[PDB]
Amino acid sequence: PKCIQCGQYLDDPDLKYGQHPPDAVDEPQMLTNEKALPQHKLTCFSVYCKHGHLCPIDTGLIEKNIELFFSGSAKPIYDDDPSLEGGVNGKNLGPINEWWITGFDGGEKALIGFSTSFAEYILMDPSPEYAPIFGLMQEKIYISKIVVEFLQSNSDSTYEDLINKIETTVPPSGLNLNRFTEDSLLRHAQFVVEQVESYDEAGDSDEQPIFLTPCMRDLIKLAGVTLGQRRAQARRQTKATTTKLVYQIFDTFFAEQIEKKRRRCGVCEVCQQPECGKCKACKDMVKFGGSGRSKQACQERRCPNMAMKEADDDEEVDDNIPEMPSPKKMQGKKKKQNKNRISWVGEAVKTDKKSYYKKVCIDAETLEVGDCVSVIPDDSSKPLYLARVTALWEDSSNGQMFHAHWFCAGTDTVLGATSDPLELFLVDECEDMQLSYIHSKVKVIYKAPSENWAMEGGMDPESLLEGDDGKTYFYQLWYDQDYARFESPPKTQPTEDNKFKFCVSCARLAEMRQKEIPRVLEQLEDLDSRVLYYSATKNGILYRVGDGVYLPPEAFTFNIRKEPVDEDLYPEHYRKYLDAPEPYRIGRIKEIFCPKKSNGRPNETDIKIRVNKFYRPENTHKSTPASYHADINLLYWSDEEAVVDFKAVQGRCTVEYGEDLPECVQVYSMGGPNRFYFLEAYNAKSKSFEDPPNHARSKLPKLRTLDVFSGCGGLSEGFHQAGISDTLWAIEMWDPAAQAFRLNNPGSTVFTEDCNILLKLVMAGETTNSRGQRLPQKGDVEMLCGGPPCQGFSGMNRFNSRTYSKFKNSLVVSFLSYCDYYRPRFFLLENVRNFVSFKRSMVLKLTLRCLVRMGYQCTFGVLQAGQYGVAQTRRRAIILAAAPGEKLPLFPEPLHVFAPRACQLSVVVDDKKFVSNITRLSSGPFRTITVRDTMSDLPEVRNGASALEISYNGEPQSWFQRQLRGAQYQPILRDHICKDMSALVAARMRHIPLAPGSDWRDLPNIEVRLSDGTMARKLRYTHHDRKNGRSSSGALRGVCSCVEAGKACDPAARQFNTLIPWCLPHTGNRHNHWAGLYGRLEWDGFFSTTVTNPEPMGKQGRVLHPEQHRVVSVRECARSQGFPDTYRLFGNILDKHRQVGNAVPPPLAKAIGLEIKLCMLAKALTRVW
Ligand SMILES: Nc1ncnc2c1ncn2[C@@H]1O[C@H](CSCC[C@H](N)C(=O)O)[C@@H](O)[C@H]1O
Ligand SMILES: [Zn+2]
Ligand SMILES: [Zn+2]
Ligand SMILES: [Zn+2]
Ligand SMILES: [Zn+2]
Ligand SMILES: [Zn+2]
Repeated sequence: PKCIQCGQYLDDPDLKYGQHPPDAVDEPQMLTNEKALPQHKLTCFSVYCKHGHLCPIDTGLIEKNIELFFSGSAKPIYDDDPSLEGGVNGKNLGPINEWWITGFDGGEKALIGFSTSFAEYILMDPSPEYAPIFGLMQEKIYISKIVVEFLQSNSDSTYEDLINKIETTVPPSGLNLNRFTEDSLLRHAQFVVEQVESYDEAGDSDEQPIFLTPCMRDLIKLAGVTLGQRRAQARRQTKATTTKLVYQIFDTFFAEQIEKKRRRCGVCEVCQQPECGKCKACKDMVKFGGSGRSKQACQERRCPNMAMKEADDDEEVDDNIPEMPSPKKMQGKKKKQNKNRISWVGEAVKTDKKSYYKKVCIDAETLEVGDCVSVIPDDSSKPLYLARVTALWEDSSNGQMFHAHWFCAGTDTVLGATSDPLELFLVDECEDMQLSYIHSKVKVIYKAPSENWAMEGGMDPESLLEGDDGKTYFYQLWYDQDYARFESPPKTQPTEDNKFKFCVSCARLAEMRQKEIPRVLEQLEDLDSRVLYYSATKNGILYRVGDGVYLPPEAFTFNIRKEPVDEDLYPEHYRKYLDAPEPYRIGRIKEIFCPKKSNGRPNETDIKIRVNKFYRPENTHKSTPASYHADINLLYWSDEEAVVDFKAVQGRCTVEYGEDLPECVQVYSMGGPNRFYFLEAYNAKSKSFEDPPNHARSKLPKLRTLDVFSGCGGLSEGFHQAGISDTLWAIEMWDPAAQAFRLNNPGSTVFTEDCNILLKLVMAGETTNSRGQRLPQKGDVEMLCGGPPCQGFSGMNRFNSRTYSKFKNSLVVSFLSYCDYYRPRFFLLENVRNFVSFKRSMVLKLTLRCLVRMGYQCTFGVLQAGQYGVAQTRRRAIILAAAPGEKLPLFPEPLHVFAPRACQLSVVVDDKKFVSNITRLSSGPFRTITVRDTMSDLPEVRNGASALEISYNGEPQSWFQRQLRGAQYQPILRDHICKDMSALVAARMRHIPLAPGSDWRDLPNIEVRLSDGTMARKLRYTHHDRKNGRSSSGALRGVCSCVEAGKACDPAARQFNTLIPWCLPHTGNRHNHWAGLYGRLEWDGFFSTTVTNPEPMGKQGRVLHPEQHRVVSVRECARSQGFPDTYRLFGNILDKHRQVGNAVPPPLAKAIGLEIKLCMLAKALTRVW
């Protein structure tokens, strides 16, 4: 039941009609007014339709040609008194043609003007009847103005950034509101976005339009905003500091790579407008009257709907193709060449199949062992093959032979076309081949690092350019195509017996094949059916009888519909319609044996293991809840036994009876990896515990580290816990983060500056900044680490001219210059997972290329945070790099078991699948850290908690909490504070049930008094949705007119300040029913991502507390990041929330740091000959 004129509903919610004294209608402009078009003022005004409903003038009625009329008292134009005293009462004025904003007073009420066919009217004060309608329009205009000005200040701001801006914006006195809310924005989303759109349409360019800002795109999706229409209201109207080498790399890539589906919706008004003819695009058209070269669409015709989809495609990884099998050995046939004569030189160096090794041979050229040759493949896409002659011999069965150690072309590596076309890489591929297949002799230069490589940073590459090159092939690094690892060549030296035969590739492939074969070592005892053994080796690990052993969870087993829903009360409940594997089985080796075959000899092709089962607390009849308090390190002895294949073993661990230990369990557990302990045995049949049987008994200096983009220091904290690092310098432009870093690092020098500033000063010769802080110089920095934000270069679509310039001077380039200048021993670049996929993987490739050019060993990999002791699903791209003379670290094996869908660590670059050294595929020794492990001990607080220092009011309840609280006597609970969500949002949280899986779809449709004094009225369902149907009671489920086929959204169907957010059923069908929004965290679950600013309808996943009616606290977020409770944060609550969220979790950083410690130990304790 709506009006035929205005779209308003005749019955309800709060309609209103007009009231006149009454007096005259338009054309009586004679009383005082008579004295291009005339202009007057109009106070105590009211707008209405032909049926007399008070209508807003900003919902498109006028432009749909529905005649809106108005009344009020007219005044002389020079009058400033709004008081009626004073004026001539008019009626049925209009209909309204244009309406526009004449400006703002002070302030800041917008001053609107009308225009009839007769005169123009500048409005003053509205009639008491029309006051609320005019107040909303007043609210629309101001909010839209704030948004536009906000989006101009930053093109990267997210949805939660936008809300914060709105909430901190003081509403003008004209409106009797004392605060704006998220609801205020969603209320006027359509109008605001239209203003946002019209900002761009006026000012045409090539840069991204202001409405494609992330926060706007989410708003257009959350609220159901229709894009592409109207713009009438107007009345006219960070650059990288680089070294020469780094600059040259990205500059040359530009010059050599500069030049270059979806279509317009065709339905939006932008698409239905003719080509203007005033823009550069239309001026460059053959049809009157340009060249027609640009072929760009009309500047006033770019479809915003098409723009959104292109923005969506740009954020997508296209794609994670299933298989994508494993990279094949670079294989096929070669061309037998037709050389004239092949003769040996000198005579046989060695004699052995009667193989006679020679030293030199003639092909009209001369070849020695160590020379390099070219070989022609019979060719598919194949280029020339290059190899090093490692041996020359004449077989008495085969012909004249040589062994070829293959080089790999740079373009065939992960580097791709970014590689120097003449750079080669050593490779684990070699082959016996006949001399007849040699095409030619070839010169390959080994470009070793100079002996002062550590000091050549920043130098003009023209100075080191000498002499006369590059004209031929060269190499400097070994390459592993499975792991994309660039490493220094093996320094392995041949015996005097090996000299003219030695092949490093053959040697490495030999050691590889030996370790991968499970082999029995020492025999122990001989029995009739089997032979016992003392030891055995597998994957380079020595297993002896009595050792602890990892086994897959399937190695052995232990001895062990609601009532119906009131769909009127819960009208959105109908929209509600793999796990982490078990941690390793742990056993102690009782026997190593092989069955004897028919002949009586032991069969050592299958090695067996008799093992004593160990019970985790979860394996006990007590089941899962036993793990809640138990150490993650704890086991129970058992007298149960099992026989497994030695093939099944996954590694060796230490399982020690706790009492026998020479030290504390805490010290023991913290002493090294794979350390378990037990105190009691467990009897399954009696389901009880008892003392175990007595046959169950038995240095480096820290690296001086510079942390760029340090933040509050999550990454540095982890490295410090690893014992490998002392962060003496930190660079952080954002003051609160830098301040927090100082608090946790008293001995560090923190520069609250832009990273581009410092390096420029150091490269200028300065020793201190203006504040007098001693700058780090060459030799000081031993390790460089940093996690630069990706906002400058974070698209998946390929580079273009404009977008590359932004990357050309990005912080990645800045950070690489720090690495080039200081030349640290180790280098780590942390970033988001998609860093590896940005710009069709060009950001990664250019980063690796830059490191290789500098002479660094390097690799990359993706790590899941949850696999290292944290209740959170977040992946990170990690680029590792090591100086020449160092060992390139491996990526740490997962310590904790975790859901496999969150453990997709593989990487696709140019249709080449890349993988890290990680062998534990979602498997592991320790159980998953849950939300319960994370925060179950923290005392109850409320929405808007602000008490910075409180008491824990209890003892730690989990291993996780025990470790993070520390060993303090009476510790203070810091920053257990949370955001003061608005009245409406607070009421919504209170009505989200505690049952796991609960979200907004569980909200009741009821009237409740909000804490701001207002009433949240029930959501009214107004239309029938044939995609969802009616409820079982026969009620409508549609909420807008856009739910029917081909219908536009209906204004006045909009509802706000409701418990169930109107915008969620409005756009639910297009976005998986917004599953997760207003969702609670599960005790058994995890954080969906790094929370930086917790919003229920935000983009950071579920952020409601599992039980308490509030959003998660800063401490709780810090707990999810594995921060020690004693770690200090700085600033206001949002400053602290962002600090924690931006941080690399210390448990992850520590795991990485430990792999680095190994390399430090290797270089210090291992020497080569
Ligand atoms: N141009 C610039 N110079 C120095 N720091 C910058 C910068 N631009 C951004 N940053 C800072 O770099 C940080 C990246 S997030 C910090 C990383 C995280 N705290 C960790 O533990 O590793 C942000 O806090 C940001 O303030
Ligand atoms: Zn009407
Ligand atoms: Zn369109
Ligand atoms: Zn045009
Ligand atoms: Zn070989
Ligand atoms: Zn709609």
